[PDB]
Amino acid sequence: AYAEWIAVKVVVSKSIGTVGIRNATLQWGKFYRYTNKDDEISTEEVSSMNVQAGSPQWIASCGRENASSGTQGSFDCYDGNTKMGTFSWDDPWKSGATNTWSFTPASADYAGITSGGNATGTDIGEVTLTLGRFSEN
Repeated sequence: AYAEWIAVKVVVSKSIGTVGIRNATLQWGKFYRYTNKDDEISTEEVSSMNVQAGSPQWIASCGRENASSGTQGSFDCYDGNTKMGTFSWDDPWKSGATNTWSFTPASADYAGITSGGNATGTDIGEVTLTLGRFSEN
């Protein structure tokens, strides 16, 4: 249902400048143009986004309308040709089931720190993903 949704705000550090969103996939649900759940967009459109430092953009997904199912999927973040990592989520419809999400970095050269999100209830809601380039201290 539309009650199951996530919207990921992609924040790119000047340590990277531009992040390519690629390889988006869904096991359940659809992508949409935040904030209008009726405005469905293709996986290819999501997988063509370039996010610039200073101007965050949103990747949003919800369950299919009136269905007893939610949204589950992922997308990859790239710094040019170099994979930074993968953001994944699982927002089930079933009442009482835990909602989950994570960024998994490809290496210690990049980090994706998340803030926000509901582990319980219908929707994950808005989550911020802050991406940067890092070196060991």
